[PDB]
Amino acid sequence: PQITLWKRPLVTIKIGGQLKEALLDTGADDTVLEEMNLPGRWKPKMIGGIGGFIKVRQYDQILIEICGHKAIGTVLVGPTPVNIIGRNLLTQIGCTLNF
Amino acid sequence: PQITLWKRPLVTIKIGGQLKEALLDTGADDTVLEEMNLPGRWKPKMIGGIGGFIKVRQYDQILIEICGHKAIGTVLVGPTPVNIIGRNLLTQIGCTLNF
Ligand SMILES: COC(=O)NC1(C(=O)N[C@@H](Cc2ccccc2)[C@@H](O)C[C@H](Cc2ccccc2)NC(=O)O[C@H]2CO[C@H]3OCC[C@H]32)CCCC1
Repeated sequence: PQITLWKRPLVTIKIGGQLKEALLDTGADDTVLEEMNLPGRWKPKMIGGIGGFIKVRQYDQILIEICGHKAIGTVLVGPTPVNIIGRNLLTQIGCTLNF
Repeated sequence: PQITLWKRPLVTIKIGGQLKEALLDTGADDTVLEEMNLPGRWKPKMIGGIGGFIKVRQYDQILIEICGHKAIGTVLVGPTPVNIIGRNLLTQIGCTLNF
């Protein structure tokens, strides 16, 4: 589909058996989700944004369904205020900016 | 044009007569540029992203050309790590997400 930018581009995602709302963010290198208890191993990471850095847990080869489009990649989990879908997964669903 | 997301969607912008590189950022409500001298009046403001808040100077009704498309809107200037073009200007140049 096509998503205008009058409002935040929030869509429904499915991860780890749960439905969530997430922001399609062309300005995010990585996908960063609000605190959730995913199974398996992880590695610590620090990611920077406007204002500074936050600590997150890096999970690899995680499946996420974004508006029915599946993507498999790295998912970071930590104290983010909004679920963010980043370019690592947006590329996999064929997402483009168009003007 | 159509922009894929395998790389950061960086474009050349012109503001205050000066060229700069900036990030097309669907995850930003607002446009935030690195410290620079802009003509006209400004008001102090604060904006919060990942990591915390930063102090910015808000310039309203500023001419800015983004990848050949002209916009006139609010620009925030402050210690941002990257020049980011947010949805307030992305809507003016007719930008949408598509997948
Ligand atoms: C390298 O990849 C990343 O940096 N990605 C992260 C990231 O911060 N990216 C930035 C762009 C960015 C920032 C700094 C350096 C390079 C690129 C935005 O794309 C996403 C945030 C999300 C957010 C919404 C609400 C509240 C807090 C946070 N938007 C944001 O700060 O916007 C500002 C400006 O407008 C305002 O609206 C929203 C808040 C205001 C870092 C980790 C994950 C995301």
